[PDB]
Amino acid sequence: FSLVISGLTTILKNVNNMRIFGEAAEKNLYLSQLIILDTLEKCLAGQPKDTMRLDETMLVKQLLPEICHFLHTCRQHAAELRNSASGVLFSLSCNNFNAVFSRISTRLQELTVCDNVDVHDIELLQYINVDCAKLKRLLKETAFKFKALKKVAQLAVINSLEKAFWNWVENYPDEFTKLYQIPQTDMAECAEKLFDLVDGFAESTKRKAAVWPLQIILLILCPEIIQDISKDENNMNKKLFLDSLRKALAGHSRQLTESAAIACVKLCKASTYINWEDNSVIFLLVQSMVVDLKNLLFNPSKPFSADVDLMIDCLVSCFRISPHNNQHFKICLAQNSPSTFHYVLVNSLHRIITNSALDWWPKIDAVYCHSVELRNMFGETLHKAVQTDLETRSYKYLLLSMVKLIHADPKLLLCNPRKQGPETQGSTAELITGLVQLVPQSHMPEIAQEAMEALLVLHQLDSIDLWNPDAPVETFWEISSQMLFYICKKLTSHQMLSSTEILKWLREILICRNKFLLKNKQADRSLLFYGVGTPPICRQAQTKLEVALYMFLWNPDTEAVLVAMSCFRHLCEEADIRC
Repeated sequence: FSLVISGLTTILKNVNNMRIFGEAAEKNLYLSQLIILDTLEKCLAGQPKDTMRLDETMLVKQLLPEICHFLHTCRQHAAELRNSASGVLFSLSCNNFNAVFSRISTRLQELTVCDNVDVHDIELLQYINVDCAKLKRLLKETAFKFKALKKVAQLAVINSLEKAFWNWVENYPDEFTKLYQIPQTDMAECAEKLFDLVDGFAESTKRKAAVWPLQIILLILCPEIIQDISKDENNMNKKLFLDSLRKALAGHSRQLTESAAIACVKLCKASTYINWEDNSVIFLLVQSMVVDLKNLLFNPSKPFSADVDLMIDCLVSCFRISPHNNQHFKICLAQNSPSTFHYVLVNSLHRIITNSALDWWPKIDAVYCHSVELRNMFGETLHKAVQTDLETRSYKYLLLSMVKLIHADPKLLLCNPRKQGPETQGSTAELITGLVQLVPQSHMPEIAQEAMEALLVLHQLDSIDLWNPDAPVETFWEISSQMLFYICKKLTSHQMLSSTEILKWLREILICRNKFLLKNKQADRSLLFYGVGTPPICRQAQTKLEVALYMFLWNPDTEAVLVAMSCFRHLCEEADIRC
């Protein structure tokens, strides 16, 4: 506990207090500090809250210049260090929240009386873990210090508060619904005071646009007030603010419309976070501007505003609230739709499959109705990089996105019932063949690695069974033989600049093939008639396998010999299993 924290803090301070005059020294320190921060964050997460590390106030004060040794001034390794420090501070807030809040309050009080920048050490609430009572207390402090503060300080507090509320929603997606279930008078009063303070800063279009993202959130924080606005003099400012948005959202300037669209997307995200069963007219309020948002973002002729993130967020929110209303997705599944539309749709589907709370949020289902078209688009892509510059870069990124999608879920594209005869060459087999051809491609290595790991992911027996409902074993063996042919010809061609990784993944593929063969043999002894007795394709595939393996022992590298010997052991294992 305390001793480990002290040692880690001393090590981190020594690392931060360095020189790194040379070139490789900075790169080495970038990894060293990242590893140290990861270890510290893991240690803090493991340490129970019952430790009560209030005695670590000195350690927290040291970490203020140590954990924020690079985020104090806040001027790629910097991004990784920032992420590590954010995680560390989030872990700290679980136990030493009081010291962090005291430091934040002291910094705010000092900066109010105090000109380049002073939000540093005062915007620490940005990465601080939030709680309902903690959020209410911070709102009270903001109410008590907003007026007698600089405009820059007020804007910094607003920016910290918006994503602090986002953090509270994400970490605690139960108190947010609790507020709309059981009202809290203190939170409502704090939200009203914050709204009044924000309405104090409504200088011009820029200031109003900046306030709108917070103003919408604060309005959401008051359910009863929002309900009453539709039907008082005290509510005149909120009705005026909403009206403004509607029009700025009605396209009648550009900056105001963009800010209003961002605020309405945040509204949609909050409504998704809001109770689906208990709409409380929040869903209706969102739907009042969902049509305008659809006409803004999802109009092909109308250019977007940045665009990808907002489009994905809006699509995810629309799917969450209305899974059946898949008209926008259907519009994105159009040839005339831009490649950006396809990229946004792919990202939306991935994040549906990726991390998401198991709330009223719909699952990956109800998206298989468009699986045929989904594979139609990536077939239309046909890997134009191997089959002006901006289009090629967009296509390559879109290829990487679909590969990551397949990583997340194979079942999205595996719905291929047409694979009966010659149509199999335009089916699951075509998908696997196209995925394989990416590996030898030297134009882009990251896509090769991603598609390679995707082939590994689809090669497990669970993904194997989702290929041919009639005779999965025969089609599996045939396609595996085809890809083994291609890989062996590529390897014997001796143009594999990354031959080490290729050999490793080939070992994995062989291991999975032998595991599936053992599973089939235990299921059915007799495969036997498809490569064990043109000659059988499996025999030729094994011949290519052993030829390439014999080539590997001759490779002038060093780690490849071990790979080839492990592959020899696995070939012996599969030969034993087949008998």
